[PDB]
Amino acid sequence: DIVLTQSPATLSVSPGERATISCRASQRVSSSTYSYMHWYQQKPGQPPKLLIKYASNLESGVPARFSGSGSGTDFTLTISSVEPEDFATYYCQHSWEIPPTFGGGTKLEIKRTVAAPSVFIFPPSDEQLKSGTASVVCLLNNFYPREAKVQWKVDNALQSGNSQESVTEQDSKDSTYSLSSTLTLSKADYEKHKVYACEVTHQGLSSPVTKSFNR
Amino acid sequence: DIVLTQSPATLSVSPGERATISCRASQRVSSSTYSYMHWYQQKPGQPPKLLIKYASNLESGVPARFSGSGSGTDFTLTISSVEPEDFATYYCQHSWEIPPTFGGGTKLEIKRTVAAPSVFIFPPSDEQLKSGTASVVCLLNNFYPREAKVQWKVDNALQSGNSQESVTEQDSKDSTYSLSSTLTLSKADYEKHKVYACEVTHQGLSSPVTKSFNR
Amino acid sequence: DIVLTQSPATLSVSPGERATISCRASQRVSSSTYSYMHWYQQKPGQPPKLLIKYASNLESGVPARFSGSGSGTDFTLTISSVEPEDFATYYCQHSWEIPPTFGGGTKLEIKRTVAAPSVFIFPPSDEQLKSGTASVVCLLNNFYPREAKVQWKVDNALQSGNSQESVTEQDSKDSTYSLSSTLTLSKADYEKHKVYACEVTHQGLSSPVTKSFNR
Amino acid sequence: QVQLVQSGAEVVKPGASVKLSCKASGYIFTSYYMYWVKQAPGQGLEWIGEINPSNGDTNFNEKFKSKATLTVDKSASTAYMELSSLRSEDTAVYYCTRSDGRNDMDSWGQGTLVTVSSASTKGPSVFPLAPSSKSTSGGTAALGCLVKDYFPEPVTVSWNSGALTSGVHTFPAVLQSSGLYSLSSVVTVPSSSLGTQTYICNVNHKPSNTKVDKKVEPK
Amino acid sequence: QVQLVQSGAEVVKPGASVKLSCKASGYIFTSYYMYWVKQAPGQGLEWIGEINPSNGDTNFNEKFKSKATLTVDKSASTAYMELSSLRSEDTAVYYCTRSDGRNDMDSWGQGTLVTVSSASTKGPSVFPLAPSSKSTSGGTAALGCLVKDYFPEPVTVSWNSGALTSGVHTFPAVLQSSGLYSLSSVVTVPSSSLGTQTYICNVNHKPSNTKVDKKVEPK
Amino acid sequence: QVQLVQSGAEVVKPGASVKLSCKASGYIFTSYYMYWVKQAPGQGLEWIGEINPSNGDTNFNEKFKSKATLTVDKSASTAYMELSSLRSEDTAVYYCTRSDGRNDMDSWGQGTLVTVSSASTKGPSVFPLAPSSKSTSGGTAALGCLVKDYFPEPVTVSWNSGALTSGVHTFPAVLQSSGLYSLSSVVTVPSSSLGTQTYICNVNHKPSNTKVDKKVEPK
Amino acid sequence: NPQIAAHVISEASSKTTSVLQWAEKGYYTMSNNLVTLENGKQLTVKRQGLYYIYAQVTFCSNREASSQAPFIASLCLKSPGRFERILLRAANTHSSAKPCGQQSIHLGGVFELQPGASVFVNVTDPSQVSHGTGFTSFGLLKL
Amino acid sequence: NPQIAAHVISEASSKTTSVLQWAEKGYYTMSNNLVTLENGKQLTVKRQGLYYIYAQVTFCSNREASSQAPFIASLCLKSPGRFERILLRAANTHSSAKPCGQQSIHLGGVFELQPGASVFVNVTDPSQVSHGTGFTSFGLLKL
Amino acid sequence: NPQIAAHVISEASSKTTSVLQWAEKGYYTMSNNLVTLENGKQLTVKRQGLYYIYAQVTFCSNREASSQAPFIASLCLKSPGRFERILLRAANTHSSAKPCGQQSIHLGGVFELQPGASVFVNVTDPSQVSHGTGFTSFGLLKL
Ligand SMILES: [Zn+2]
Ligand SMILES: [Zn+2]
Ligand SMILES: [Zn+2]
Repeated sequence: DIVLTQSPATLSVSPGERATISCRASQRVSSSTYSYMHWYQQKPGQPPKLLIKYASNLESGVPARFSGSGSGTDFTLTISSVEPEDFATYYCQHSWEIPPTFGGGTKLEIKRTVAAPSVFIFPPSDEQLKSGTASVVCLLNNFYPREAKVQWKVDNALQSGNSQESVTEQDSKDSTYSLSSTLTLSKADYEKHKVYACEVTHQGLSSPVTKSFNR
Repeated sequence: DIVLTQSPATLSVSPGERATISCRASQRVSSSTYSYMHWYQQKPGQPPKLLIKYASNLESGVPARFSGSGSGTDFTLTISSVEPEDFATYYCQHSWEIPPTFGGGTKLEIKRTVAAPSVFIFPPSDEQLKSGTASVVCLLNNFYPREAKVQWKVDNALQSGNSQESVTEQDSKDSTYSLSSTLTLSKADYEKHKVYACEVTHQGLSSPVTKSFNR
Repeated sequence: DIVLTQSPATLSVSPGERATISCRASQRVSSSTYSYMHWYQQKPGQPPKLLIKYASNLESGVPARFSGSGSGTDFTLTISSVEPEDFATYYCQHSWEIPPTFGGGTKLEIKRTVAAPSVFIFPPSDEQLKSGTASVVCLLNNFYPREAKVQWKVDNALQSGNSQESVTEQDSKDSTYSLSSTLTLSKADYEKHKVYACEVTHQGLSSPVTKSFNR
Repeated sequence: QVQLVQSGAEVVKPGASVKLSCKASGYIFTSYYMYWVKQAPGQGLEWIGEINPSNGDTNFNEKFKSKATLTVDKSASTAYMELSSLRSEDTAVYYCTRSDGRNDMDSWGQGTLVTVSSASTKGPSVFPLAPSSKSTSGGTAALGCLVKDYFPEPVTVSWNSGALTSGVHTFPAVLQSSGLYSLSSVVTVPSSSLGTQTYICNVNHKPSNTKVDKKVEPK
Repeated sequence: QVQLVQSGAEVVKPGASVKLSCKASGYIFTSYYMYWVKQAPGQGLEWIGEINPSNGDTNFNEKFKSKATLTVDKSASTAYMELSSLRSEDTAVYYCTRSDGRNDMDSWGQGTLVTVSSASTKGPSVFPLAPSSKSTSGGTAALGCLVKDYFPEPVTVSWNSGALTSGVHTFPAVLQSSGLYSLSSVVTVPSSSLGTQTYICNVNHKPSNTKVDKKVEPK
Repeated sequence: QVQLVQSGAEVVKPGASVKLSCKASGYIFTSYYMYWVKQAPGQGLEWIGEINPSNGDTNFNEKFKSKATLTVDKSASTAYMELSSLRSEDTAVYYCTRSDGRNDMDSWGQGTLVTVSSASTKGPSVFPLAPSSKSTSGGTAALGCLVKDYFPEPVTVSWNSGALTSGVHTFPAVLQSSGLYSLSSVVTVPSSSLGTQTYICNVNHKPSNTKVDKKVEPK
Repeated sequence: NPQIAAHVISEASSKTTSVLQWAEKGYYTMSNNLVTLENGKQLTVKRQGLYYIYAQVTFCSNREASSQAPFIASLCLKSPGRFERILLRAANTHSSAKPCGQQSIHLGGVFELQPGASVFVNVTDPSQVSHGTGFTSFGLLKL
Repeated sequence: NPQIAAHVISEASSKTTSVLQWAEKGYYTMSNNLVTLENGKQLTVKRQGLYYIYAQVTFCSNREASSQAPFIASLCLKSPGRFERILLRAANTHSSAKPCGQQSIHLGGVFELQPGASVFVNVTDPSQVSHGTGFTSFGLLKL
Repeated sequence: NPQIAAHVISEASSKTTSVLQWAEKGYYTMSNNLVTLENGKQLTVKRQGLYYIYAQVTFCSNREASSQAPFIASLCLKSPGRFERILLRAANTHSSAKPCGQQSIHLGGVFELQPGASVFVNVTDPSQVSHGTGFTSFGLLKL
């Protein structure tokens, strides 16, 4: 099967900024008259919408900012000047043979100055402990970029087994993220230790902000 | 489709005269061993009779005077010395591809010295006028060759709309033609004019014989 | 069809003797990697047993003495040292095309010193003449090799029409043949003559031994 | 004798359809491709298609792929042609013929006259084409009958119920506009005759039981 | 308008089988190869196979030759996909989409969420994530609800029955081990508020009729 | 053990037809082309044809396209050969054998003796072949029985009901003209014996219940 | 010295024709501009000559479905200044196999092409020729 | 340098054989006397060598009609001083399609021919191979 | 100058694969070691280049017998350091003809092979391809 590699994976541009994504075929897919490459943009919740077909022709209805070029194994798709509606995630995909295959995708994120996250740690709802389960939630509010390490540490014991992160799409107000790492112990294990602490690293933070508490 | 053109269209020969017709392919139809051409003679009322197949072999039964030659795009068929029965019309036809197609035809007419025609004009049967139709018949008797112009003129007005000619096969006695041109007006139109005249031109005639009458 | 000719037709070897038969294709039957020849040994009363396939590979279970070689149109099969069980008849057979065809066969006879035959002539059982048929049997006991001419002569009249020979497989004791030639006349014809005589020629005999009798 | 016997003539109104048959004999039916040739008045010989009778398999001249439908009854040694949605220009004679190796066409049926018209059977009209100074060249006088508007052919025409057969020239029919035919039968007789001699033309249009005897007199 | 309307979401136990449908309209059905694409949580866009609807004819991505069964109802202008022997990793959204000459895939159905799990419908559990010094950066305090173990999505969460919609960040669900989902809805409010102001979260788990209103208080 | 078990011998009148069977076992029946070989008295090994049993598919040696009819019962792991319109030269032993990749023929059934003749079962005739000066080379005398005209084989022959088994040479049968077989069993005994010793041959023709004990005496 | 050959892959198409489309994609062949695939409909040659021409076509259909008559496929040639013309043709009879049963077709043949000559495969119902990889192809090579 | 190839057109025939006839008509090929179509039955080569040989054959028949067994066609070779022999063979099973349903057949394959070699197509029932333009052909080209 | 070509004959086999065997027997072709039939499974080439590749395959089966889906045959290519890949494919729908009805298949097409390239015919159920002389072959010739 042909393998398409897109890049960047995330392109953070501002409205008014020009953005150009690039795709990559594990083999040429353009022959003597056409390049069998097509591009799709896809919004959250929605299915892909064809923008460009055959590497360079706008699908009917796609606005003129959208354009695409390339040949052989490399192709690009570029919006001449991003518009709010444009922020989405884009896929390049061939049709050189069966099975057609899609690129990994590129998220067209909204540029916005860095912003350190404000973390907050919530310890086991007493009511929840009355159920044998103790899960501690750590929360990084309104941060950006999206890259954010969040290590857990129980009684100095650097967690690493099980914790679950969840994130939000850029805020419709500040275009900033908010993630939620949830360490989860057994009422037993929980009652077994003193200090629980989620430690987060992120560009904003001049340095690793740790947030702990003791039962 | 291949197109065969024969010639002459009419070959007038006398019994005892040798006659050779010729056919013509819009393209070669003879390859390395055979020429896919065949000739037929056809009498009035009857279907064609095969005389020669593959350009030069006599069909079974055909008399030896009949013979044929040629190759590629030109072929001939020739009776060594015409006999009464031979007078007929001949078609050459290929079989190089689908659809087989026939030549225009050549009539093998009976030579006989020229003969001017004797024209006679008949004006509307009073009885026929009692029917709203008035048709005037002009008649060229026992003429030859068969080429014969017959223009109609009503009150000096050179007819040209509608008149119908009909001819006979060479006479079994003098081997001469007789044609019948029939102008046809509406009782009205007819009663509308004075002089009706059929004018005939023909080799025999030292000059155009006109035959007119007035109502 | 391909025709395989084996040879010798008879190979008389002694146990402990090495024997090698040869086969022959009317055309090559060996290509660039394999030779489509196979050998079988067949005992009396039994069906062939595969020994070697593809000119040189021992079938599974065939003993190592058995081996074979060749290519193109000539092939051999050779036991490295004959053993009693090995005495049989061997066929070479290809598979180059349809139909596969077998060689004529080679009998792997038991070598044993020559031995003249002892002939004996039996005249018509009086009881058998009471049936209109008179058949005289001549018998060559325990001889070897198997080559043995046996001509019949009635009243000096060298028989030649009808007589039937039958033979036995090498004796289990002396490895020697015994043939039985049976002249057969009509009680009539028989009663019609005086002297009946079977004359046998054979290597052992320093000379043609004749054995006759008179009614 | 190897022979092909085509079916009877057919008169049919436009748009209809007709099914021509041809019965071979005198040879092995299935061993010859049976062709079909159309020849229209004045129009030439045209090949319609071919049918292998052993097979049922066919091949048409594109120009007729729509009009014809070749089929055969191997058993009855017979082929059949079905022309459908007949326009007027479909009128002609349809010949069934045996192809010899699909090359020379060596035997033909009588032919079948398929005439397609809206007109409807009708007797003709007869009109004297009477002698007159205007039809008397030299010592001879021309005279005859004009057999107008009838359908379908043929209208046989005779003079003085047989006796007169000299000088007669009865012309071939000619489909005038409208839908009916019109032929004129003429004869030349000595002028001096018109007096002591009488003449009658006998038009007979069987296709309508029609029959007339016009006494041509020198009006 | 050319449109493709996929079928309703499906929740099924492993091993089972489901039959997705997709109804096209707005164009000639048979003139377009209909594709099928799977896209799994976080997982990308994968082509399953193709079906010419005129035909019945299909073509699969080997990787799915076993899981799918493309079929179509030419008449009802509809295609169907039947995934069988569903493992857990079969969960995702299945899109039906019209290929334009089997190259650019130019129109897609809404998509169908096929979620295959052993779990069985169940309401969530809610837990205050109450403000505390440990959750009060600067003048602001963070607080919210933990909606634990329920199935299947979605569990809608609202604050102070609507009034409160600022500062709320209600996270996406995350299938913890075991079989159920667990999302946390959070909001940041001024610390000084905790006193004069009250806050309640409103979890509503329709798929189980479930509904809870946790009054988050600063324990 | 991989084995093929052919059917019983068959004796049939000319013109008739017989259906040989062969039941394989010890291996996967369908994975091997089953051949059939004829071997006639003195005549060599002839390949008749092949049949893939998985298929039904066959391939014959032109030389037999008419005589044989290969067929198989996949279920009963059995093949069948049907020789029809048997002439006399059709007599022989028919072997069914497993081809190995349709090259080496690696396993054979017992074989089937198909003997086709007009003759009809009949016991033999026995005649002493009595000792005489004419059959007494040196100190030894030759003597034995002539087992004439019987059908079909085999006619077993024994001496002095067993006791005498030395010096016996009982010849192979030989189809004399006419339709019956005729073999002679002979033994050489010491001449000096003919007096004190007696000899009897025991012909036994089961196929006819026949059995005779000829006391050979020195006539 | 310059080998002229071309193997092109079948391509489905919404267009309306009985003349099949072809794409220069997948494992195809196009030795050079001495042979060119134009309009995705035909192969055109610039050099006069003998060429071995072929088209493999498999399709999927039903007995009664379209039923009608057979499925004939034809290799057509269109030389400059000449009317079209048929060189080869294959034809099967729809199977019953529901929804449809595939069947393949193959036609080669050596021909002499005039410079500027151009060939195209045409079938009775493209709506049903098969396009799975490897099924329908078309191509020519010059000797 | 001299190309040797030949494409000849099917030709129906009243004769009695299972060996098919061919004619050097229509859009055919016969590069020269180095290859020659004799007797309208076979193609004969004057130069030893490797050749690509083919025969396209479509026929029209019925299931029960002739029914019997299949319709096999075979490309046969007849080298000088050698018995005949079969090179290729294709075979289908009569369709039901009344009156008859066409079906096509195709066989090629590279072979080495001895000088004087000659090939011929032979089928089970020529009374039913199809001869419509472009249907049944036969030919060879030398490498 | 050196002609590279190869015609090999079908060979039945007890082995277990859907990949068909071939033998260099009967009237076959193998111009030289520039092309070699290895493992009785594929044809391998030593010289890069264009080649006309083909495989004639006839089989005998039944409608319901194996019934299932069609019988598809595929010409596969395996180039060095590349995964396999399908070049051509034909496919028919089992006839009813008891015990089985044969049906033929044919696939050619010009391709460019990398040096070291190797091709193989693969079918759905070899247990039923036909092997009678002349029926199933496979081979390639370089231009
Ligand atoms: Zn003739
Ligand atoms: Zn589109
Ligand atoms: Zn073995």
